[PDB]
Amino acid sequence: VSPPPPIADEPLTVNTGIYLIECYSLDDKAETFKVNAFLSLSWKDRRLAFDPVRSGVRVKTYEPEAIWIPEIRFVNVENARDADVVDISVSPDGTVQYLERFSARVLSPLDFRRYPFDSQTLHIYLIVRSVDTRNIVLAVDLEKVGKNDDVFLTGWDIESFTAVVKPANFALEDRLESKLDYQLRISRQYFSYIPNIILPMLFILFISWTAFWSTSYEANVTLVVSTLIAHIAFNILVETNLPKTPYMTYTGAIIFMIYLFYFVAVIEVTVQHYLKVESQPARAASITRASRIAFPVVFLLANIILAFLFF
Amino acid sequence: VSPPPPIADEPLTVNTGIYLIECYSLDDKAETFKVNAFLSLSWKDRRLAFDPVRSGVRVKTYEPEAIWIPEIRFVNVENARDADVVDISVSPDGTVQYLERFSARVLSPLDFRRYPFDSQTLHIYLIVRSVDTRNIVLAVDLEKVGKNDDVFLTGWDIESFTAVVKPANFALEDRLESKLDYQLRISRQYFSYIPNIILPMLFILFISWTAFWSTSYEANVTLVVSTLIAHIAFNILVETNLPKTPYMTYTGAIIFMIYLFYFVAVIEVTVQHYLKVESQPARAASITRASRIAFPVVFLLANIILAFLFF
Amino acid sequence: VSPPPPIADEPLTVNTGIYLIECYSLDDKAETFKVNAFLSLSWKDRRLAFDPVRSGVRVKTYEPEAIWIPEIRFVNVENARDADVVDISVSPDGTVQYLERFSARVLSPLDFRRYPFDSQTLHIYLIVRSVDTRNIVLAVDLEKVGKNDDVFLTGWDIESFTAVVKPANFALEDRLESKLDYQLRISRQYFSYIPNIILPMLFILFISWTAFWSTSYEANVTLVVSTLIAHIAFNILVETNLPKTPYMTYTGAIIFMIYLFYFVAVIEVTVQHYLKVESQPARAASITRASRIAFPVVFLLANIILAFLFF
Amino acid sequence: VSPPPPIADEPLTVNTGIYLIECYSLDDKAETFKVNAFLSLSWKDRRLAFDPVRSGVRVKTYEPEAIWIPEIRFVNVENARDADVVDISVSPDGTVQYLERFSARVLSPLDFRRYPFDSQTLHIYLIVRSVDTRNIVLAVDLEKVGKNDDVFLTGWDIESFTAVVKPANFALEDRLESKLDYQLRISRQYFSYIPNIILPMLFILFISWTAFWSTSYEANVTLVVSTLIAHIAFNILVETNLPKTPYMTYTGAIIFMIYLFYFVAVIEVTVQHYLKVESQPARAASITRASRIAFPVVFLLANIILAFLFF
Amino acid sequence: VSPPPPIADEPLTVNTGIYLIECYSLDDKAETFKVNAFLSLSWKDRRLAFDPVRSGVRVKTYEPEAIWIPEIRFVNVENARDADVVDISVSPDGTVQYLERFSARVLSPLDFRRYPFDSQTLHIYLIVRSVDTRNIVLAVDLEKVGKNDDVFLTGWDIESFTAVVKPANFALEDRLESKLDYQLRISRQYFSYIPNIILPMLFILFISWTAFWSTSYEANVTLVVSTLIAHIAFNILVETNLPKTPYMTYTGAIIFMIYLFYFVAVIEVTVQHYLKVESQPARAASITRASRIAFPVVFLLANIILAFLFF
Ligand SMILES: [Cl-]
Ligand SMILES: [Cl-]
Ligand SMILES: [Cl-]
Ligand SMILES: [Cl-]
Ligand SMILES: [Cl-]
Ligand SMILES: [Cl-]
Ligand SMILES: [Cl-]
Ligand SMILES: [Cl-]
Ligand SMILES: [Cl-]
Ligand SMILES: [Cl-]
Ligand SMILES: [Cl-]
Ligand SMILES: [Cl-]
Ligand code: NA
Ligand code: NA
Ligand code: NA
Ligand code: NA
Ligand code: NA
Ligand code: NA
Repeated sequence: VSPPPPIADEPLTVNTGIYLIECYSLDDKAETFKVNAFLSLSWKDRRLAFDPVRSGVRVKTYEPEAIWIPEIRFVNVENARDADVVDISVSPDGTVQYLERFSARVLSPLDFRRYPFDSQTLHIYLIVRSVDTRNIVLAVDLEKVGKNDDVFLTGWDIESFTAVVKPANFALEDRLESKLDYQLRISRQYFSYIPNIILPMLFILFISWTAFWSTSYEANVTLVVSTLIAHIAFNILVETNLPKTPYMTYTGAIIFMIYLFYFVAVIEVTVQHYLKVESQPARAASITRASRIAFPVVFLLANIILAFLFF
Repeated sequence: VSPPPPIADEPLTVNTGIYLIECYSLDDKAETFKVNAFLSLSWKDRRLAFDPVRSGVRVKTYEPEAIWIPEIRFVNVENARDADVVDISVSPDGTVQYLERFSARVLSPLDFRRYPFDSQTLHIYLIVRSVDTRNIVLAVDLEKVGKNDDVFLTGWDIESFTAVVKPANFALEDRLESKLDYQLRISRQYFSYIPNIILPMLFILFISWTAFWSTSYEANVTLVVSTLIAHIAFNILVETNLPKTPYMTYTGAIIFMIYLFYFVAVIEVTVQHYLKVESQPARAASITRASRIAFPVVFLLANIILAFLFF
Repeated sequence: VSPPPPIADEPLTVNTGIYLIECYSLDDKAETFKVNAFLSLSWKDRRLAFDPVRSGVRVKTYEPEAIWIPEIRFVNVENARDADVVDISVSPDGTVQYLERFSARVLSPLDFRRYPFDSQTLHIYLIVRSVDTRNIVLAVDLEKVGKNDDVFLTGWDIESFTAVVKPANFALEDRLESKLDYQLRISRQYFSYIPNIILPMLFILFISWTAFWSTSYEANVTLVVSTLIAHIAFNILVETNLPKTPYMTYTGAIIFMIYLFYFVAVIEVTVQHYLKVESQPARAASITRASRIAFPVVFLLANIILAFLFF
Repeated sequence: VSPPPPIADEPLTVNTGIYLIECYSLDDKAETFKVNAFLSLSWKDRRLAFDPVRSGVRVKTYEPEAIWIPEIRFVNVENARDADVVDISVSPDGTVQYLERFSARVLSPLDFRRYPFDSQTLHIYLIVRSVDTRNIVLAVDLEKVGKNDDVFLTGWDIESFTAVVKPANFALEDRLESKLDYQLRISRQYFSYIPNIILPMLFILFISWTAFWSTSYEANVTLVVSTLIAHIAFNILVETNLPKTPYMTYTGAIIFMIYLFYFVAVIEVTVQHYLKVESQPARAASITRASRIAFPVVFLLANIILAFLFF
Repeated sequence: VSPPPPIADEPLTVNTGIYLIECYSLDDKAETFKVNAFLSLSWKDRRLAFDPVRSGVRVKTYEPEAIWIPEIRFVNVENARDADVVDISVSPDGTVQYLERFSARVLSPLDFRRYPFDSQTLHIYLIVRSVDTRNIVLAVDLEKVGKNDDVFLTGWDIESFTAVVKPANFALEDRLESKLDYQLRISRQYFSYIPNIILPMLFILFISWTAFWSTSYEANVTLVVSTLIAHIAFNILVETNLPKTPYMTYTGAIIFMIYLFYFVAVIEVTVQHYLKVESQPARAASITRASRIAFPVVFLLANIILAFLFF
């Protein structure tokens, strides 16, 4: 089977549509998400034309192997989509109406800069490579683009699923390629991060600052070192569920900055002890009294600066 | 092969029924489960009708390719079901009795609000898309709905497997779609959580309260900080086997609330030391004596409040 | 191809045999194991009978598609077995001798009550569904049931692989089903648990009891709290390689009971300090001297009670 | 297609050869390794013989379906090999030269007794089951057995890949089976274990022995208990990357023996304190001075004994 | 179908060209990476030549089964590539232009010596085995070798994708094999390692050196031992995301060397205490004052030496 011949010199327009049934496994480390959807294609193949008076049927149904079907592929998939043809219907004029249900792992880079208060635009790129005989161009039938009301992506809010109607027509290996951009806009549900990571991490930091109301070096060492170990645990936990970024993230900056506060607290606790041993507790008392105000103030200002830079 | 023609203008009723053989791999983080079951379908095709006295046989067996079979799909599956046709039998009047054995990974959302004292209603949605020639409607043959007595879902109790007999008939991309809801009711076996997470978590908390019976700041710092670290370990262990929810869970609220008790214990231990150093042990003695009663009382009341809000 | 017709009204007996080649991946958490074996089937089909004198051959080899083969399935498998037909041979009377090599992931519940000193009976259930024309019954050819001498299941001892010769004949979806039980008896190699989990866990417990020969509350707090944290690590390690059981296990009971010993040691250490501070060291000395005998005695008796209840 | 008929009563010799292209994924816990190799088979089929003078051609190429090919299988594979036929060539005498490229996950038991200073002999067992018409025997064509110079098994040194030329001919289910043993000799690259596990583990042990140069019970308790916790971490790390063995391993013995040194150090530290409190520091000084020599000496001797028993 | 016959005795040149669409999953531990690309092949088959005047067409499209296609395989792949033929086009002279889209898991070794400041040269080896009729040689059509501008390998910078134009022609099992080397040059994005592993690791080390400004053995023991435990955590974290190398890596050497600094700090802290107890604080003061300068100086010099040896 060869492609449909042109009436004049026009390219073959293949109208497309993606209808998402399910959205799952959005992997941050992998920068991949899974989709189970309907792919609908429509083109005119005048060779399939029939008279329903003779045929006895107003619409003809064909098996995929029986007729010519345009080779529509996905650009950013891991492996070739698992597809199952739902229906192929030809009307008397030769207008084929193809429908398949597919599942694919999609590659969509994520921007972790504002994590976990980030939003993402996922992409599903449809492509068609033109044949020798005639050029194939993609189109969007907006009536056949959508998503199920029950589509739930765990820990994410699905904002919109739209298509960039104008295809990206370009040359590749001396043949015309027509690309289409299906954009799924999502925003992260940041709720859980607050009682599970943020607040537990701030509590262990404030516990370390209780060493500013203690004269016991032994207990202060314990307070600041133990809480530093708990912060290393939170740092590990956070970085394990995230890919290695060549840029600084919001959570990354905060986690890092907090290490400096622990370092300076160790220095303060050390300075205080050296002075007490040197029989200068009045000077040690001045530094400790200052730290009590300085540490929360500098922490609060630094966080205002960071939130301002990122958001 | 085309669909069976209507006698008048009525839609084609496809009677259905799922019989679960196996239920396994209920992944909480993924909100998926694996099922191995029998799918039974039945419809009338008058073109397949025959006289039993003339044909000598009462039943005719066909290969799937030989006759028309309705395209029944599952809405909430990761990938298309692995199916194997068991039998296709035609009665004299033309009633086809189809049976297949399938295995599928089902996507069904879970409500972790009352975890690990939660119950779930898992869903298996059957769907059929109408053809251009005639509309297809789904039905439930209750005689062919069920589950094996040996069906065991590890760490869960299977209550019931029923079907919502009235299908959800709706339009989708200008064609009628008939949906059916098969509901598997399960309830979590909470036993193991008590000696593995709950009681160890409460013991470490009560160990921290022994600092209210000690005047040694160094030892108190150790008691409260060490037990806090052990609580962080349990918090991590619990949150790793659960998805990030946009709502507060029961275990989530308790775990969080316990961090406040540790924070206040550090404050108390600090307050007591500041007073002893300031040569005010009588006032420190009053606060420590109060804490001894206050901490268990407030803990007990807070838990009553939480259990009331969540149950 | 239809099933063999009966001479009278007798059911068709399909003689079966499983010969295990490999046994691997026994997953405790999943309650599954993988098997690679030979499945041998034998039935009489008189339509396939021949005269060896005229034919010149004492046997006839057929391709699976050429003749009727009974649809034998496994009940407790994740997905349908990966099978490859080794040979199909017909004798002059029409006795077909089928042989295939398969691999399957078998779902089989485990009893962790006596873990890690437990024994298990793994199951492989063979099933056949009767056709409308005639009923099919399963049989066991004991000469064709066995296992390779080199079959090794990592961390387990394979005791026996036998078959329950009498099939479970029952109705399912208005058709007779004949089930067969192949039982693989295995017993866990408990050796490794002793130097890796048991003895380390007892050593850390005995280290906590050295606080009964110390008057230093600070050091005692450290001894009992640190060893408690190491016990939490051993509890987590053990529970991670085991499924959540609705019953108490032997290792589970011991691990749990040990938390009580840590709790009481903290209480003792606290009591001793309160008395020393209250200028009552003679009373503290009495309690500490008692604990030195009480703790090992109660530990030894509790363990005797537990071992008795579980074995 | 039937097997080649015998000239007399001799069995059919199928000459074999495995040429390793890639060796990867040697899983210690699973006792499996993945291979990607060439399988070459050669046998004489007189029915395929021809004249090269009249046929003009020296060799005839056939598709696998066109001629009879012996069913060669692997004994110790997880699932049946992924094979792709490279070439089938027939010489004028009728000698068939088959070549396929395969990939398989091989099950081969490992001996962890001398780990991580262990060597292994991996096995690839080739097998052929005789047909009713004639018996099939395997052979090794040493000219067609080898490995690529670039074959790299991560963290292992590949010593040799040879074949045990004499097949294991035996009866199985009343038919002759001919087995061949392909042995891949490898030895573990132990380098990394020294700076990552061994030396860190010895350093933490020597840190615990600095308590023999301290009179501070509080500090000694900290030294011995903290280092014990770090040893538990290393024990967990090591045992997680190894299967549960019914025998004692070299690393297993050392790790275990080290727990005894920690236990005895706690006892010494406790004994020293009890004496100092009892106003007997001279006796405590004698024991502490003895321990300083005893602990390294007994450690050094115990290790000599262990290395002797294991090597 | 047989290969194209030679005009003289020349080998058949198959021009090749890989165009990368996607690069993902670079696993360091596994030394693998996944690729999704276009494979283009071109060869002259005179049997397929035609006159464009008589035929009425300038290009003839064929199905893969219709004509002879050279068996091109990848050397370093886990399993055989997942391929889908895009187009096969024949010009009047008989020049075939083949195009397929494939996906493969490629096994390419990595050099961790300079990790995480390392660069790698990934390899894709194309191979062809000569047939008995004629020899096949590979070539590179540089016009058809490239990569998409959007090709992103997470945590890596893609420098270039080129091909070694001269094939590696060699004998294998008495047949000519022609190998081609496609080299993908990448360099690691080291940014994230600095705030996540390097700086936290240096901070904990500097915290341990505050024991040189303290006379409290108890607090010093705590400072040096706790920070040592945090270093063990960072060593474990680093080594888990890396394979076991038979050579020393840059990060490996630093991590190891740091253990020596902790060991010597314990020795210093111990020496200081022994002297203070022996009523020699003046000598202890000299050693502690020396350590304050020695430790940072030796650390800085050792690091200069290491960076020099590795870069
Ligand atoms: Cl398509
Ligand atoms: Cl695709
Ligand atoms: Cl169907
Ligand atoms: Cl489906
Ligand atoms: Cl079968
Ligand atoms: Cl099956
Ligand atoms: Cl084969
Ligand atoms: Cl195989
Ligand atoms: Cl190809
Ligand atoms: Cl390939
Ligand atoms: Cl050569
Ligand atoms: Cl050649
Ligand atoms: Na087609
Ligand atoms: Na059909
Ligand atoms: Na059949
Ligand atoms: Na064949
Ligand atoms: Na071909
Ligand atoms: Na301490």
